[PDB]
Amino acid sequence: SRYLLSPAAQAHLEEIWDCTYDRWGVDQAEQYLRELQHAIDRAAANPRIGRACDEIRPGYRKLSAGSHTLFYRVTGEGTIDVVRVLHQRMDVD
Amino acid sequence: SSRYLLSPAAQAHLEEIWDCTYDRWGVDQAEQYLRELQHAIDRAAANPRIGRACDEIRPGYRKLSAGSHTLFYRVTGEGTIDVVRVLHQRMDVD
Amino acid sequence: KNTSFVLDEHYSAFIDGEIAAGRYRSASEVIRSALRLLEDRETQLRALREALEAGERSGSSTPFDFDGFLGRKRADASR
Amino acid sequence: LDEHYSAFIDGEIAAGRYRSASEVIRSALRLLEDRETQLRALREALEAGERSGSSTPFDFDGFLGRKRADASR
Amino acid sequence: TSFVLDEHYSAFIDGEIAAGRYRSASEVIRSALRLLEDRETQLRALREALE
Amino acid sequence: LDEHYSAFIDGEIAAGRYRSASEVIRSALRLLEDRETQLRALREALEA
Repeated sequence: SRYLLSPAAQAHLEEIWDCTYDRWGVDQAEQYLRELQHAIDRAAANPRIGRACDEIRPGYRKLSAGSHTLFYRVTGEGTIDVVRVLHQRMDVD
Repeated sequence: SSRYLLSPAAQAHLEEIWDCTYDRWGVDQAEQYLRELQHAIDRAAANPRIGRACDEIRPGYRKLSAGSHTLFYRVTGEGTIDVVRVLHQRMDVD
Repeated sequence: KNTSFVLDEHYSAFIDGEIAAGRYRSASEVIRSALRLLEDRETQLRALREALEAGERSGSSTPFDFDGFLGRKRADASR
Repeated sequence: LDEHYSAFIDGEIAAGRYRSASEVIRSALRLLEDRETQLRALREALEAGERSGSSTPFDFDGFLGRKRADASR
Repeated sequence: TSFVLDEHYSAFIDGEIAAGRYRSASEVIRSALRLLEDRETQLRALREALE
Repeated sequence: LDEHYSAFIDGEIAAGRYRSASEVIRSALRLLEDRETQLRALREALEA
């Protein structure tokens, strides 16, 4: 349904787009951001598809989104708050 | 996006991923996740070079992470991608 | 400098199995290896925690309009 | 072994992370065996993919449409 | 089963406790062994399913 | 030299991945050195 992105996460979406555009052009840029949007939409409909990761930081869940990972909390409603979108190289499993 | 081929194993696995996603989270989530994998397949099909070569793993292969999975594919003489396996990320040694 | 420990009965059986399987020689060899694994994990976990903290300190989270964002970015490249 | 890796082993012991040449060598060989097992699993998975049959065009919309219809009956 | 940890691994455990990540030496050690047991069993299943 | 490790080395040579025991060990040490270097580099980066 609805979701929130942190300022950090929004800025990273923009950097991903720009990086992909420079290397691959506008359609590749747009489709990869849409791929990330599908993963964000997946989590926002059922926040529990993400694996709980309190051992990283209390309250967070994580969801693999291809070559990135979404790290997110669930706010005072049923709403997910995407705090960071990190490259998979940082994902510990 | 352009052409792509999927191996029979890759097709069978797509169905399994759908069934297991369906059984746990319902039809909408199953469809959404398969759509997410389709996006990565379409991206690779439109430019096969976006996936990183991994000849050290197998000559002529490239891989591209997608959702919780990884596409492993070859490139046809025509320039078409051939997706041989769709493997869970736990199997991806990098 | 030099400390001794006693293991519970499950992890003593785990260590016995690792020594029997041939991959480790002693209990200290298993423990020391496991603690190097833990420290390697913790260093990666530290990097993830700092990244999330920087994300929180970023500011309040807001809604995000993918259509508008993607529209604007495509338009800009067209300029 | 060779001279560079003898100094690497000795540096590891001097730094307190390892206590013997054997501990470094055995740890490294365990790491290599593990990586080799994972790589072998990957390559055999790819071989099984090649051997499952010739690759075929796919109608993703029809696959999804039919799965959804199958489950709605 | 008992074992000895030298000054370097003891200091690792102490810094781990002093950082508030664990409450006791035994907790650091159990958490280390849990990680290794999970690793070695997965790889042993892989080795099993392989040959 | 232990029986599990000699056997793993023999098995790696037989597969044609390596040509000598020293090669296997050098290869194993290279993996460990690289791993430890990456982790020290991440550790020191965080300390900065």
